[PDB]
Amino acid sequence: GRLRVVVLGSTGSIGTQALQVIADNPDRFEVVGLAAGGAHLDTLLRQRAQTGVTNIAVADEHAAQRVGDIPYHGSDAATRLVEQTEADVVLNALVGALGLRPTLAALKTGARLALANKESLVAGGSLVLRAARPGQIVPVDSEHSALAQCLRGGTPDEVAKLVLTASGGPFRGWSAADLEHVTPEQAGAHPTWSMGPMNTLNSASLVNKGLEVIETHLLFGIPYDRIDVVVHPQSIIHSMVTFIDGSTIAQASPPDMKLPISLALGWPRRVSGAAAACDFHTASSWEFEPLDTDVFPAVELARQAGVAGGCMTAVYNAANEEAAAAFLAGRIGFPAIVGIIADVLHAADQWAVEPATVDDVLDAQRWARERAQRAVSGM
Amino acid sequence: GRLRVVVLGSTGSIGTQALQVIADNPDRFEVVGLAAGGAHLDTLLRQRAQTGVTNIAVADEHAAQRVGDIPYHGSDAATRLVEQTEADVVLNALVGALGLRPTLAALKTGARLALANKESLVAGGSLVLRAARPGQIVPVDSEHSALAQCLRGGTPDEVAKLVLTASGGPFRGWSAADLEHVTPEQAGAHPTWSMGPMNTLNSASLVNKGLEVIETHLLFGIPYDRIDVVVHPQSIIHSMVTFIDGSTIAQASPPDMKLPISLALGWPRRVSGAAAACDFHTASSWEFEPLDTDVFPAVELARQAGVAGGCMTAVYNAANEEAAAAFLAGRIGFPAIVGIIADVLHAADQWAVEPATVDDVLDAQRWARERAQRAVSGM
Repeated sequence: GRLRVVVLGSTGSIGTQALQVIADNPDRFEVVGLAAGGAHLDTLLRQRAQTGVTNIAVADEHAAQRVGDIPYHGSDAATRLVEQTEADVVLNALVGALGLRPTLAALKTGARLALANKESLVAGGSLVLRAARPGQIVPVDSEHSALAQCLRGGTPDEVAKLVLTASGGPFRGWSAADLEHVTPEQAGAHPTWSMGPMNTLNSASLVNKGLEVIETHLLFGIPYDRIDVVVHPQSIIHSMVTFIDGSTIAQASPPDMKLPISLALGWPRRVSGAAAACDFHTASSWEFEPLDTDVFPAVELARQAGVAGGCMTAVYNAANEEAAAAFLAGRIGFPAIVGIIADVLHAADQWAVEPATVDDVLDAQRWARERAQRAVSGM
Repeated sequence: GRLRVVVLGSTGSIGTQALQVIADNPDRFEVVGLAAGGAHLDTLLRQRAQTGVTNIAVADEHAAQRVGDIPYHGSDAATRLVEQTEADVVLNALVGALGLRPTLAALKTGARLALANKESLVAGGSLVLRAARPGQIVPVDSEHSALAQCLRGGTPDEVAKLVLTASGGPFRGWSAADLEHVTPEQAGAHPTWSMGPMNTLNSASLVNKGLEVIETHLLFGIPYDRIDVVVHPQSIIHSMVTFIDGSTIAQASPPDMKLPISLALGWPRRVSGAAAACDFHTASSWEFEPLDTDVFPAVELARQAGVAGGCMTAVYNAANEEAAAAFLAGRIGFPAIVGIIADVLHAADQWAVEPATVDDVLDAQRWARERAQRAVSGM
């Protein structure tokens, strides 16, 4: 029947798309809570008005006064909302380290976690996994959503390889020399999704694919050496699974996040009309090419951090946040993005120990941000 | 555990490939019976020697004496073998009307029917369906095998469309005028599979795709207006399913019938190492284009016979057998192949009644062969 959904990060692109899927399907879903940072308030006010949901969390205190009548405000508003709201699904679409505590709180309640927040897995690692039951986390990322669907093609013992697709970004087929004089607006050219400057940048530097590889390992328990990345410029195939008999099962759709959002909210039940399907009435082609790992080391670096274990993938993510920002702020070169991540990881051998608590993870990320900051300061 | 398999049509390409899969996997499968027509005897003798299976059916009487010590020979040898052999799976890879009685006998025993024989469904229609339990028939055809795998992607009520792929054949993108002066060896040019002159011809005239559309309807209970055909020259994607949310799930592999054979024998359990998987270490492309139904009417004609129901699909198949042979024997033109099928169907309104018995189906096919023969005689 109808599922009660807490929407964390409601004003971002995933949050607003989720609310649209919810509004179109009132028999399947109802919103019971909203959390937002506070950066966008005209949006949050409209969502309050349209849904009638007054059970809202706003992190920013000044934003919280400006909107008025907000029950959860300040530091851990989102966590408190999740702790005190009865729900069937928590959609965690918060950005950054802010998402980890709401994730653990959400898992403690027994609800399904529709996970969009990368930090939860990439930084939380085993902490989050230990907190979750089998099937409790359902991925919202289009690649992981595609994998979950393709995995219906057999039992776990029959999986040979998971194959993630990457667009290649705007610099697909460029030499390392070419990348040396890449500018912020070159990087943020023709984006597949519409989720902001940082996100489009991570697609260009292939760090997004690196983070997804890490999450694939954690979500599906497949070793890093059985997780492939292929470049697929059309971004129509969203991932594939190759099975032990030689069969490959692929998921394909015109890019539209409403599809994986709807599936994550409603899992295992599909949502009629969520997105447009591939249309075969006009000729088209789906192209595949190997990733040039020499020019784009981000994915191999992700594998190195993943295999190292412990707090290393938290270090990889934290270092990218500082390094990628520094590039957008005209302060370092494009190649130096992954360059800095490597330098930080190479210095991070103390963080190869598994974290015991959330504070351990936050300390590692604190360390990595500072170390990356220091590295940026020398350029 | 280990499954007892009766292999009907053991000397043809599907039969010999199935025996190879069986020999490679003695923990999964054992041969308990072999049926062959009698055209190839050196092969049948080698199979007797290697498997030690003396439980053999040979249709041809003269062949049966020549080989020696054959327990089932003559008219309904294959049917008798199936009736009297204890098995878990019957692989029906017989060609033509000869396969229908063994199919019904196989279903009566309770065994899984790994169905390669097109005549069973295309001609048998509702007779065969009424004889089968849910899940009892498992398709061997690479398109139907692909569909069965993709259908794991949701429940039946979530299916929107089934999409079969067709190579387009050697005359893909040719005008109707171009097809008028097509010769037998032009038609049998560069075949995807290796199953004889008739089979390669049916791929060129698109009658093979027409028969597969009919079988798709009967196997999966999807209406003809939700069964699409797309042309896909690489023949790597073997079919797709589009679901109601907009997601498409596709099955892909380098052409090799050992994959679907192995899956049909072992369903639902995959068979490690059956075939090579797609390799993404070298650039490639998968192309899609609409089928030109004006130039290639065979699929639309199949839909017309399928919707008409009763013995009409049996008529479509019987008329093609006579008409396609007549083309290979230098007696009619390429366009006249589907031309004759249309003329026979248009005259076949008495066969729109459902068949009650096997003899009804055989009478319809007898009628259609004669009518097609008469039509050929006037060219």
